[PDB]
Amino acid sequence: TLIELMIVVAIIGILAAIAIPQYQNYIAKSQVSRVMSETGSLKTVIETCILDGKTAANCELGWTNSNLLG
Amino acid sequence: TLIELMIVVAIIGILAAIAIPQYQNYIAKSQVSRVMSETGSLKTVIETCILDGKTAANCELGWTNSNLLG
Repeated sequence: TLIELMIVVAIIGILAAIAIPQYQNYIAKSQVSRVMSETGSLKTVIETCILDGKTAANCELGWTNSNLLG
Repeated sequence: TLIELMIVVAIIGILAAIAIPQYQNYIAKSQVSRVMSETGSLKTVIETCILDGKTAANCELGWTNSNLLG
């Protein structure tokens, strides 16, 4: 019947009109958190370089190129 | 039996004069709904591109041609 097909169309329209809960807030936050860890891994290597008096030029870091530029 | 034939003719004329309930409102609506689905399926791609930082050229669409240009 036509009414059944129109009900199916209405259900399709209802499902297509779902609300996306602004996922940008999540992923970006996670990315920031990741950077917070990575820069944190550079604490001790800097701190010891501060304590022993080693200069900036010869204070080597174990830093690796991160996927995020941060 | 001429009156019977004239009654038959009157019934034929009555049946032929049925009112068509403007079906154009249905089909088009359904078509629009279908587009509302298909383009919607692209959203989950574009966001994943935007949150990734990829450019327009690097964003790969899993789009297939639709018999409706929309």
